[PDB]
Amino acid sequence: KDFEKLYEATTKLVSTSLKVKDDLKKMFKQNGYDITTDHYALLRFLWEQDGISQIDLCEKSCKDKSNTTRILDVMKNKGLIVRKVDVKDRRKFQIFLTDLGRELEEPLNEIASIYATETFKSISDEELPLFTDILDRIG
Amino acid sequence: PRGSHMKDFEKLYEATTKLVSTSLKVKDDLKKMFKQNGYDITTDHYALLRFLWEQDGISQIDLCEKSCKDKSNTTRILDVMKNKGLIVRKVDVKDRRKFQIFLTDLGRELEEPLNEIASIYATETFKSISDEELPLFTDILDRIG
Repeated sequence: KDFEKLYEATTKLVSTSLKVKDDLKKMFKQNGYDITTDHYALLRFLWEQDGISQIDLCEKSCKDKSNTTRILDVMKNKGLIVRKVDVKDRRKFQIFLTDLGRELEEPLNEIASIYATETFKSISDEELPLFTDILDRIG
Repeated sequence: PRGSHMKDFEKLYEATTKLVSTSLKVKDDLKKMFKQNGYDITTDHYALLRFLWEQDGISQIDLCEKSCKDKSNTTRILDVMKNKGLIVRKVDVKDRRKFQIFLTDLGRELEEPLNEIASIYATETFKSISDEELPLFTDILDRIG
C-alpha cells in the first residue's frame, strides 16, 4: 500500500469507470438508441417517480447542478422529458416523462442488463458488497 | 446472454453507479491538489508526466497506448503541456509518421514536488482502506469488463 499501488488503484478506478460508461453507450448506439449513460441514469430515476422536481433530480444525480441541467436540456430536445412551471411556484420546475420516455424503460433496461451480465461475469455475487463497501470508504 | 448462476440486475446497476460516482468524487477531490498547492498544473497533465518520468522520450504512440484514451485530447493536453513548458515533440529518428515525447527542464524538476503532493493526497484517499483490501479492490477492477 505504498504510493505506487495507490496511484495504480486510483487510475484503474478512473479508467474502469470511463470504460464501463463508454461501453454501455456504445451498446445503446449499436441498438439504435442515441443516448448516453447519463441519460439512462436520469431516466431510471423518473421511471421510479415521475414528476420529480428539477432540484431533487440534481440532488439525486451523482452530478452537480449545472451539468445535470445541461444533460436534462439535451434529454428534453431528444423528446424524453418535458419541463413544466410547477403547480405551486414560479422559477421551480417539475420534470416529467413524455410517452417516448416511458416507452424506453423495457428496451433500455434490457440492453443495460445484457451489458451488466457480460461486464460482471468474472465477478461473484458475494464480491459485490465487498467492492461496494471499499468504494464507499474511499474519500 | 445466460448461465445457471445469474446476478441481480439491480445489484449490478448499483455497483456500477457506485463505481462511477466514486470515480467522479475522486477526480474532483484531486483536481484541486496541485494548483491549490503552489503548482499550476492539472490532473491530466500529472498522469502523463508519470509516464514521462518512467520513460522520457517515449513515442507519442506508446503514450497513447498507456494513456489508453483518445489522441486529440491526449494531443491537445500535450499541446498545452508543450505551451506551459512541460513537454516537447522531437520527430522520431526511426522515421517520420512517428513522434517522440520529451520532458522540458521544468517537467523533470516537477517530479519530486508533484509526487509528494499526490502521495499525501493518495494516503488521505485510501486511509480507511486496509492493506489486504487494496489488491482485492484492484483485482475486482481488473476483472470488470
